[PDB]
Amino acid sequence: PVPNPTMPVKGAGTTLWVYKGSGDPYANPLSDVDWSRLAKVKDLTPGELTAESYDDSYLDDEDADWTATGQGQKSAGDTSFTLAWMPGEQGQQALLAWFNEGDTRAYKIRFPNGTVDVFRGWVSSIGKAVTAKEVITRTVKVTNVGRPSMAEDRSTVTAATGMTVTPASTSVVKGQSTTLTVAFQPEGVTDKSFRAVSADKTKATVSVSGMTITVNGVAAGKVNIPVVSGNGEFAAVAEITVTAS
Amino acid sequence: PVPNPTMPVKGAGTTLWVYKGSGDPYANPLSDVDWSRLAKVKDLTPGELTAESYDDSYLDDEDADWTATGQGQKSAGDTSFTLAWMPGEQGQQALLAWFNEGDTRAYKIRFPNGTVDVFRGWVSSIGKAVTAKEVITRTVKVTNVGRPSMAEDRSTVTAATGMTVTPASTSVVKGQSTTLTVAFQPEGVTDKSFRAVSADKTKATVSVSGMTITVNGVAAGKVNIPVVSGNGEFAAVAEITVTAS
Amino acid sequence: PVPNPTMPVKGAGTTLWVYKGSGDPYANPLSDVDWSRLAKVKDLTPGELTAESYDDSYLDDEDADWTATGQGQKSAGDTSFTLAWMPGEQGQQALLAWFNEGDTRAYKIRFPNGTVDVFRGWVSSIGKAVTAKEVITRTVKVTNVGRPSMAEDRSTVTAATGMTVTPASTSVVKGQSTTLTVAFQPEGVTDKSFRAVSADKTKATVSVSGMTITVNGVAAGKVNIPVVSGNGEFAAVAEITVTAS
Amino acid sequence: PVPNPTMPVKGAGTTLWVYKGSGDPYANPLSDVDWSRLAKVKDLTPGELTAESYDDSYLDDEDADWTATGQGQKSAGDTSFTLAWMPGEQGQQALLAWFNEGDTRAYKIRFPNGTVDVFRGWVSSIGKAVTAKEVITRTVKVTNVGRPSMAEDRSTVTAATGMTVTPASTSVVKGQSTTLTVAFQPEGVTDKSFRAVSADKTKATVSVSGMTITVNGVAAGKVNIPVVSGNGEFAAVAEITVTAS
Repeated sequence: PVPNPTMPVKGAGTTLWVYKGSGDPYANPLSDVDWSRLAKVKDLTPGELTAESYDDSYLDDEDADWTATGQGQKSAGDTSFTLAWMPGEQGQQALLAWFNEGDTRAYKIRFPNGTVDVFRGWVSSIGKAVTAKEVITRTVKVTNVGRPSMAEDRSTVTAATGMTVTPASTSVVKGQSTTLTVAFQPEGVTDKSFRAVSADKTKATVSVSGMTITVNGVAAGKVNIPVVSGNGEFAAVAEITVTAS
Repeated sequence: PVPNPTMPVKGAGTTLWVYKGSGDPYANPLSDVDWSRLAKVKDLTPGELTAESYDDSYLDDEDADWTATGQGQKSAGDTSFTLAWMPGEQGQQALLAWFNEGDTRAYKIRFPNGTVDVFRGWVSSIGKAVTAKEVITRTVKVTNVGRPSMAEDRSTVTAATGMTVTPASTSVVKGQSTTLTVAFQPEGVTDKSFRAVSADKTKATVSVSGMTITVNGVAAGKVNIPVVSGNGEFAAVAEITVTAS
Repeated sequence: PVPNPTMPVKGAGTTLWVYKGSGDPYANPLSDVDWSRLAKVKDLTPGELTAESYDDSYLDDEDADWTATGQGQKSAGDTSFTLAWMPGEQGQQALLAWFNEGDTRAYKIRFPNGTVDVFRGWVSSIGKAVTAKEVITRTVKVTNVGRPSMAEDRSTVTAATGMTVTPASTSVVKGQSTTLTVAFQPEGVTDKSFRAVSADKTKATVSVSGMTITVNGVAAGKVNIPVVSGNGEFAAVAEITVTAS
Repeated sequence: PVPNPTMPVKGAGTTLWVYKGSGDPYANPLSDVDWSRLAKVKDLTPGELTAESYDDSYLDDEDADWTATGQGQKSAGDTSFTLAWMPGEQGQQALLAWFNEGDTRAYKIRFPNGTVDVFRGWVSSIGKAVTAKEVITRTVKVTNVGRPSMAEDRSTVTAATGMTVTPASTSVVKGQSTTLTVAFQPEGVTDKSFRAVSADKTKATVSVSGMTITVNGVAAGKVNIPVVSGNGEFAAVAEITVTAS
């Protein structure tokens, strides 16, 4: 359905583009103008950002019982991919020219949830595999240089206005489960962490799964189930009257 | 049944949290206040404690038939985990900011038996795996610094049996304050952290000072004031009916 | 982000300048007016300040078992650096003019912590390295004359107004550590030396690491931990009540 | 935590100090009164004691097949250390002033086993190292003059077991003086240096005369008067409640 960057997503629909223009690729990566697509992608391994360790040990330190280090220089890794070998396609000739020239160019990866990842690098490997029963493939590797523009850099924090639990009042029979739904206003809230707790464990118990609250009526009576947001700025109280079987 | 640290337990329900507070993380790891959860964990490999060898041999030793060594410097290793890639959540944005900054921060692992493990470290790797028929995953590695705080350090501690708020029901006149007292059973509870929150801020407001809760009746009516312990295992709900002047 | 001349700094961002003017170079080394930069520095080794030994021995001294000497004439050393070879730049042309004329000129080394070192000298060596797979480099050596202007010469001492330890009161459980932070008022205090001691070592022990104080509650009870500044003009007393497990 | 000089100790925790007082550095090296620490020591190399050769042969000896010699003049060598470059610290400014002046001053090395070595010398070299990925270091070399004071010279000494201040609690009226007595256990302690300091100067002031402490109640209230030994291994806290006239 509608892409949502706050929910888990499957890889199908991921695309790869290379920048051709003379502007800033980092300014607005969401526009496809001056970008060329590399179609027929079979495998994609994005670059891995790593860092080295720096020693922070001194002789006059009280004790060397445990090691102490800090973050050093950072790297953007290497990005690898595979494509259907089509020498007549313009994008593949452009990639070959990129490899031959040796300059640093910008490439972006587009995900089915509406976000993009932008990297800059130079081509370091070109390969090919030939098999009688399979389609000939082209393997490409790009060494990245500098700090990339990850998708999290384009994410906007949104504050909440209120929290609602539905339904507010419900009766549960012993040995049965009831479903409670908690919602945040508006629909664009970034922080949706919350804790559902039971005042009386014997009278009722609560289990949290996603946005659904399950209540078990172990003992009959009236039990209050408070719900408090993770930030703790809002609160919701749900009253359940457990009915004996 | 009841979580028992003296009998074997299975891994389901292991959670991971990162510290956002300014106090001592090691002081009260059992309280969930000032901690943020990294939801949707797929794989988790804790850091391994390892110590180096130190040679303890001399030329004048009479018995050189066998080797003699001793324990040297101790290390905490690296902790790795995998999450579902959700760039729109605050947790992963905070993780990316933590990696970019390069500082050393504290995190904790909560086990299904009621114990916690606390580490201090810095992020050293960020990765991504993309495939057609599986959820895109984010792989994170953290290098630990210093002395960790394992569960065995907190083995002699007294758990709580219940939490009570007194008085339960009270009426407050507009422009006046009411005092509420929260107590833990038994008197030897070590973790007494709690959070008092208001369902309706306009109807009433709450201020926390020590073990006393102050309620101001800004607007007349019936307002529910839930109280949840810092660990979040108990809950107390106090109902106050504000009376107009 | 933190131009602090009182804390350790890595070397990246260090720059080299040569004076081109008629005014006094030592008077205002913080201004870049009338200074020309030498870009693309690859390696830098500053001058080493040394001294000579003068024999203070006499025939009539009773104690001649041990040698006695004194300080003699002092030298400024030699400064050697390497740049990227670009004969078209004006700075490299001025360097060759400086070598050919044989004049004694002033040069500055600017460090990433906001401090500068100014020297005066004459060029003694000009070299080059040619490699097929490496960029051609220019090697320069300057012999310094006279007393230089070190960064410590421009440092201004600032007195303190008060010392605070935070938090003042804390309770520690046996087998756990507590962090204490000591601060000086104002933020520009030059002398931040302090000794923090324990009145009762069995009841508690203290370890000093940087500005953080670690307290171990070996024995339960009330223990006073006095901290005295290195100058001894201020004093801070921290009381910790150790709680048995 | 094992200060035993009869068995081997690792080198972690060695500290460097410089004398500032006008007394005798060799009289009580254990006390840290009038000494300043040089923190952030990356590497240390103490001076080496060496002796020259003196020819004792003659023409009339019946045996001349083998050479015969004797011990000549003695030298204390050169002590070389490396610190982190922090020009804002008062210690490095004082070190630079020491190098510039040419005076011969005393310095101390303290080992983790509880022993001290005292040398007298003058600075002979000042160096610097600049690297992009490494902290800037300051290299110092000192040439020693005269006879040093090794730890083996102080192999006969009485360690202190405890320090007591009597009386612990006292009330002083404004405009009156109170006498406090400090004692060391046992009666044969060799190092009896101590520092008595006031947390609040306005509330009370302290003067040190011999083993008697005089307290003046300038302002009424409760004031803590910590007392710390010169070595700093013991601490005593005396609380005085000043009563208004």
